[PDB]
Amino acid sequence: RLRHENKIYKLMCSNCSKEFCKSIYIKKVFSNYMVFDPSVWRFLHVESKRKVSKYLSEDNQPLSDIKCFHCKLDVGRAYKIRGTYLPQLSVKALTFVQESDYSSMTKAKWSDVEQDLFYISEAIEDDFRIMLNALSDTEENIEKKIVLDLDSRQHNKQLEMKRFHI
Amino acid sequence: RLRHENKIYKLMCSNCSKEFCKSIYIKKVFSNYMVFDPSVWRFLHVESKRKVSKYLSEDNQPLSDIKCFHCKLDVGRAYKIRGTYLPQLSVKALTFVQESDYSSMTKAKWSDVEQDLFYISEAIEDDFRIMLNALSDTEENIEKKIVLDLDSRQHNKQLEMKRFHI
RNA sequence: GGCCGCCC
RNA sequence: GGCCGCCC
Ligand SMILES: [Zn+2]
Ligand SMILES: [Zn+2]
Repeated sequence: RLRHENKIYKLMCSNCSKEFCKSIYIKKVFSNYMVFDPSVWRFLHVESKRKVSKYLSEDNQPLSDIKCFHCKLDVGRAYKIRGTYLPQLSVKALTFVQESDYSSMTKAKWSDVEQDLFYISEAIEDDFRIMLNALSDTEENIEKKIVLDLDSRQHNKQLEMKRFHI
Repeated sequence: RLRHENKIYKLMCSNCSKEFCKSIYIKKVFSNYMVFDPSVWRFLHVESKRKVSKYLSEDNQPLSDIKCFHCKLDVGRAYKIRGTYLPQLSVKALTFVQESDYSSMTKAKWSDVEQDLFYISEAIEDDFRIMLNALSDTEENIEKKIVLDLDSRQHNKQLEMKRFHI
């Protein structure tokens, strides 16, 4: 019965307060909450874990580690979904700030964000389209694509070599 | 029916391969797996999150972040249990290495470690005693105690000020 | 922050 | 790596 006003929030690093993106760029992909703002990568450091995920999916590859570019806090993980690299920001690494309300809060779960702060809808085709080529516009961002491509390649090889048993 | 041989393992940083401690120093405290080797702190970087845990316990305080001192990977969290500061290492940040077997493995859960690698028993009084003054022997370690004491102080104040409502 | 269970 | 539930 208690509905929020679905305001716009800034999503900030809870360690150094740098802003990653606005709330309206969060979209879900089957319970995975991802950022579909192509500018977000500028604010993220991408680094290989040098270990393939134990969850081996073709559609939904958990790949490189993502850190705040400023302070290097671990803020989530990059995925490859439907051929597209996407940042998944951890809700516990964020602070949500609303300017007009003069309010700032943390939340323990993304479902708490949806309940208390702002609505989050399912990502659709245009969201994947706008993110597909987001990493080819800055030298820093091109180096990040190299990491992701390498992790994705090893992920695919691990899945192929396990399927060799079957 | 399939029993392991309960060998000694080195617990190493999965990012940089620095050794934190031996397996025989892991002990559990009510499903929390902690390190009771007083030398381990030398290998850990302690940093305030500057945010009190949402789990407010008198007996079991989750406190400062712990990182590998060498490579700064997030490897767990420090707790205060029974008046004692203890490192809790994340099982997913470790690689387990057994020299005589010539073997090295990751595990996804501490219960998998117990099932496949080595037994882990409940911590007892002498374990807390040996850890009580582990942070007063190096300049680096004394600075770590300052962080922990500050986080514990704010934790206690947060719990006291919430209990003010009741 | 942790444990275990289920699911992706 | 994530989701949700329970527990510490
Ligand atoms: Zn930051
Ligand atoms: Zn390390």
